Amino acid sequence: PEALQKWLQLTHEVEVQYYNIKKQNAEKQLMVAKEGAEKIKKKRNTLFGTFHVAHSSSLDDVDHKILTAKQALSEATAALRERLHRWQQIEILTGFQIVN
Amino acid sequence: PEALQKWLQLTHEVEVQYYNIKKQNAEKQLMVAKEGAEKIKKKRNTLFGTFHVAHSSSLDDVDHKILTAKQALSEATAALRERLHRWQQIEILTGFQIVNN
Repeated sequence: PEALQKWLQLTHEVEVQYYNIKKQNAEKQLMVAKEGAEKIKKKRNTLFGTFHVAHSSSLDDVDHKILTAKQALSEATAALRERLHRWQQIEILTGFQIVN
Repeated sequence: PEALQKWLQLTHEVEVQYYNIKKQNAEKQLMVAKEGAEKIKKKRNTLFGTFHVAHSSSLDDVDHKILTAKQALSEATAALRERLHRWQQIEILTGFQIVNN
C-alpha cells in the first residue's frame, strides 16, 4: 500500500501543477483579449473619433475573444471541481491519504 | 475495485490531455518564434541589403525566442518518459489495465 500511495501522490502533484498552468493561461488569455480590445478601441478612435466608437462598441471585439476567454475561465473553475471530487473518491476507495 | 479502476482511467486521460495541450502550446511557441524572426530578416534584407544581413544574422532574433522555445519543447521527451514509467508502475501495483492510446 505504501508504494501505490506514493505513486498516487506524485500523480496528484503532477495534475495540480498542470491545473495551475491551465488556470494561469486562462487568466492570461482574458487579459490578452481585453488588452486586444483596448488596443482596437484605441485604433478605432484614431480612425473614427470617440463618439462613433461609443455607438459601435461591439466592433472593438468582433470575434468576441473576451467572451471566449471568460468561457475559458469558467472551464478552469469546472476543472477544479471535477479534480477535487475525483481524487476524493480515489482517497476513499484506496484508503490512502493522497491529497493533503 | 471496478470503481477505482474507472477513476484511475479517467485520471490518466486527464493527464494525457494536459500533456498534449502543453506540448502543443510549446510547439506553437516555436512556430511563432521562427515566424517572427523570418519576418524581421526579410525586412532587414530590404532595408540594409543582403550583404549586411549576411554579416549580422543574429540580429533577426535578438532575444533568442527561437532557442528559448526549442529548449522548452525539448523537455517534452523527459515529461513523456516520467509519465509512462509512473503509470506503468501504478498498473502493475493495482493489477488494472489503465493506459490508453
